Amino acid sequence: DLRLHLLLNTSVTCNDGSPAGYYLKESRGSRRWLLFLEGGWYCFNRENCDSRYDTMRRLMSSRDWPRTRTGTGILSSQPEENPYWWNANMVFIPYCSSDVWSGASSKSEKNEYAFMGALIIQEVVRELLGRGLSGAKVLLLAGSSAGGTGVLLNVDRVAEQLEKLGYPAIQVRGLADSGWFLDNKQYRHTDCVDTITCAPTEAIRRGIRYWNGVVPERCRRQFQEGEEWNCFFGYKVYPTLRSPVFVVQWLFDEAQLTVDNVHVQEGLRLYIQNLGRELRHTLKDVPASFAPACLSHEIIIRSHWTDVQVKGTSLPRALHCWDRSLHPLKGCPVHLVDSCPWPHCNPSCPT
Ligand SMILES: *[C@@H]1O[C@H](CO)[C@@H](O)[C@H](O)[C@H]1NC(C)=O
Ligand SMILES: O=c1[nH]nc([N+](=O)[O-])c(Cl)c1Cl
Repeated sequence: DLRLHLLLNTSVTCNDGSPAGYYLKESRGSRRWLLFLEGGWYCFNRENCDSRYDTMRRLMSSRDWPRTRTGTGILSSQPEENPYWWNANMVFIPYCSSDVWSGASSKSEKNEYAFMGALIIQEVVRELLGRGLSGAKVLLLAGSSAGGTGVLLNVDRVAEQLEKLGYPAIQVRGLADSGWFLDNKQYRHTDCVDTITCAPTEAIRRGIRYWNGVVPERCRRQFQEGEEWNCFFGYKVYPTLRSPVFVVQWLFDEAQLTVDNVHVQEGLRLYIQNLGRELRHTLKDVPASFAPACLSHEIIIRSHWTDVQVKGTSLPRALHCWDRSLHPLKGCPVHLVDSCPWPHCNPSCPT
């Protein structure tokens, strides 16, 4: 189990002003630290945030969080379940800011909600330094879904924070799972008139304004004012990053298909095949990646994350090979992208 710590700086809050926090399981003697960002979509105006507060309140508030959580998948401390980093110091950071981990805005007389995702990450890192992180050799910032996008948006800022605080020996790296999206044409189209009909580019453009969202500096300087939404798309922000980042992405991610309005005749067959080909293309120059040809919403904190393989290599193995590469390697690959063109053409896909 990982134990809850609410942030000592209570000005760093979830959406409703309750303190943010993190769950921690220390591993004495290990100098590896895994900080995992939870996912769970986002909200981008008062009305859709209000709805989320009614039925997804744990994603907007710490008031009902449990005292402990069980670490699973890459957060498991059992080598049987986590061949990669079972002995690491484990940190699960709940997603309670609804801002893809990008926000820097407090609740105030002008703001019904606080959007502090970027500040939550910084505050967790700061408070962990007093709990052993100061001795770390590697800090892996990992995350799934909106948390995977959050890794891309925040890994270089964590690296900069530690450098400025006087810890240049901690190697900051990113692991972005299921957060690599395409700003593509939908299979069926709707103008952004309400929440359902609004495509992610427009929802994110509105969200950045509502959240006071921040993006990595080099990407911000490329796209400039009004266009920072571009930095939420992996293939555009990744080339701007300095920290090593390993990208895990299903070629047919269920969230991508959902925003594309895909719920099989020739038109849809071609659409799906083109989506997989486009995703594969965006990963061509990503040297550390794992992209199986599966239709899935499954994530790296699931207990059976060890089962899927690309070209005969599992993700825990690929991550271990990545660790070795950061000290090509005979029999220890790090670039694993399926080439077959249809979901479940890989037999190891999740059932
Ligand atoms: C608390 O957090 C806020 C927002 O990030 C920051 O401005 C302030 O300096 C922090 N205070 C302390 C004592 O760390
Ligand atoms: O959490 C998410 N899930 N899906 C998407 N998508 O566009 O497919 C996005 Cl942008 C986010 Cl932030």
